[PDB]
Amino acid sequence: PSCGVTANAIMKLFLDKDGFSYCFENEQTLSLEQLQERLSCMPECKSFVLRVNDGALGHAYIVDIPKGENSCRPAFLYQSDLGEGVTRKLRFEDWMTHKALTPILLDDICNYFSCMSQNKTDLEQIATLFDIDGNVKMLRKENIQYQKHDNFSFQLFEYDTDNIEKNIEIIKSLCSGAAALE
Amino acid sequence: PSCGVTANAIMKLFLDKDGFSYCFENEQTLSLEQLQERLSCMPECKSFVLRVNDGALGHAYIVDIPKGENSCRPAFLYQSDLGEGVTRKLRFEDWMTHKALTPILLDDICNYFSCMSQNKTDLEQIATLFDIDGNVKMLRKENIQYQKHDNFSFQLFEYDTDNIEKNIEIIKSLCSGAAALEH
Repeated sequence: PSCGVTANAIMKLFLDKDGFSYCFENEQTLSLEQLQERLSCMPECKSFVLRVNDGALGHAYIVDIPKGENSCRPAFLYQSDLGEGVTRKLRFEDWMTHKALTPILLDDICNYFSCMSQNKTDLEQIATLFDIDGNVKMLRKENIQYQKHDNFSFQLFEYDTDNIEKNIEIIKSLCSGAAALE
Repeated sequence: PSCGVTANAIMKLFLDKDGFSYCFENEQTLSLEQLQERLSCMPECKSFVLRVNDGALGHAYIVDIPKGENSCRPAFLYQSDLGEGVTRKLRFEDWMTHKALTPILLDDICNYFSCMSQNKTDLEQIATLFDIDGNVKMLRKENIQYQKHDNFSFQLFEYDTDNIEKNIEIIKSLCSGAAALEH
């Protein structure tokens, strides 16, 4: 599956419940400026999931912001990659059994959004966040797609830890049977 | 999960795509009479998934109708069951790795709908369709909840085989990384 497909499916795991089904194309989007305003007012006692549509990098991914303190607020990054953009091909299983397990600082990925929105990023910043080995040599600057405005689009939702737990239980219960299905 | 949660998740696997997300509570529903009309004119060149809310049996489940001719048209039945009612406890994994991979006749499950809607319980019929072993002794006829009308509610959708394939790949991928999604 593509990075966008993986991202959409993760959103559904966090958000789907009786009476609401997440559908990427139908949900409300935020600009970077609007996002920055929401993140500045985020309470410590709520958890959020952020879907990132990264048009420069060529890639969609998820930032999970658990409940936490606003000083050095942690986050987790979830992604897969077909390897057609700046970053290399990356299987979800591989990302999620290695680098995804270590928290990052929300400020660091937000600094990336700010820099890349102005074409002011650098490969070391990109590799540190997105490459499984932090290896700058695996990036292809020649595959960047910068456009003066609107490089990024975002979707930001509050989530409940009970709901992602339940949805993961559901998909686990289907996995073996589904594979058999044709 | 409950039978209904399993059913709804299976509908999402068949149907979800860019610009469409299945949501059980908001979908259109068919009566049995409506479904019987639709089946009479169902295109042979298309595949369909049918979500069944079976009030009398007290159970929900999926009937997969692939492309095929309307004479003895094949179908597949997918289900789980917590075992509180007529039929016994059944894990989706167990059903799907045993009885589910053998096709059934669409006409046989349709005959069942017709019989149950008229309160003509046939325990052998129910075991043959729904029990992993086909064992009538495992059923509890006492737990049938026949009502005078509106026993059944259905949802019927066309599906594309490319989409179910893509969604199964996604679910297997997600399961492989699931430990990292919770903190």
